[PDB]
This record gives sequence, C-alpha cells and structure tokens, in this order.
Amino acid sequence: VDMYIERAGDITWEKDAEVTGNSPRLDVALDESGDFSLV
Amino acid sequence: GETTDGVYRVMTRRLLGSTQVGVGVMQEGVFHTMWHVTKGAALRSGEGRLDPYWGDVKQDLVSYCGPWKLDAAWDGLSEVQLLAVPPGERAKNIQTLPGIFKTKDGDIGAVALDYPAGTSGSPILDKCGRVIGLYGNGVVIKNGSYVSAITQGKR
Amino acid sequence: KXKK
Repeated sequence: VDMYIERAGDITWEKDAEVTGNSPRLDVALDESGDFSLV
Repeated sequence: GETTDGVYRVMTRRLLGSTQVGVGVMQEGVFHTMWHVTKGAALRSGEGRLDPYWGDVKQDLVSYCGPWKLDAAWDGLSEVQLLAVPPGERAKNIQTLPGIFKTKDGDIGAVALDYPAGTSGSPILDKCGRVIGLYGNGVVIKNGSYVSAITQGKR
Repeated sequence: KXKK
C-alpha cells in the first residue's frame, strides 16, 4: 500500500473568522489504546 | 523540498483511486499526525521516504523523521481555530471556543466540530498560528455530534 | 466523527 502525503496549505490564523460550535464540559476516560469514552 | 513546512493530506492508493485517511503538520523537518491515520507506518513524500521516529498509541500520536516538535498549549481561555482539511475539500479555518474533557489525570481542551474521518490530524491553532494540538481523537455525545480532544504531544 |  502506497501511503503518501500531499501539501495542502500554509498554517495561518485567519483574521475575522466564523466563530461557531459550543463548548461542552464532559467527563471522559482514556484507555491505554488511545480510546476516549464518556464516564 | 519533501518536508517544507505546512499542512498535508495523508493519502492511500492501491491499484485504483486514492483515499484521504488523514492530515498532518510538517514543522522543523518533522511530520506530525495521529497514530490512527497511519497505524505508525512509513510515509512517502514525493520520491522520498519518511520513517516513524516517535509515537504513542495512548496519545494517538506519531512523528516522522525526528522527535515531536509541536509545543504550544491551549491557554484554557481563548478561542482557537481548526484548520480543517477534509477529504476533497480545500483547507478552511473554523474558529471556536473549546470545551473541556475532564479526566482523572486533568483537563484537556476539546472542540465540538464534526468532519469526516479523513480530516483526522488537522491542526488546531492559537491566535499566533502555533499548533496547539491535532483534531480527531474524541467521543460521540448523545445526539450523535462529535467532540475532539485538542491532542498535543510533549516536545 | 463522520470517534476517530
């Protein structure tokens, strides 16, 4: 399998941007395989 | 020039078309992505090969060519931007105020933004443009929407 | 997630 990368842009903060989404406050656990779960 | 700074798509191909499986950040000669994007395997960059150097399945992170370089931290207060690079779509900046993953080992910033699986590894930015973590390891809440940790490695 |  050919797994390869392709450039997709510069990393820059965008001034005056759409602010969106909420800000949830969650209780979570992280297991040794990298999975997060709700507690 | 196979490691010029920037954000990159991570693609796979076999005998037919390509699939975007994730995204990552090239900084200071090192490629940074999430472990579940590459399963820690080597990457091609043009005619060159990037070998895995550091990683951790619990953090769901991997770096290529050298140690993890991204060290900026969410300040716990300010809005951030997801530089989302979804499959088949141009990179776009999305501004949001993170919520919080509260864990037994401390709090982690978390962003409530939903994108296709292949957007995994897209960088999250502070107002200085520094990468404060990568998007794509998270949870699904009751209504089916998504919350991603702001996953950052140790430099 | 279109959790990963």
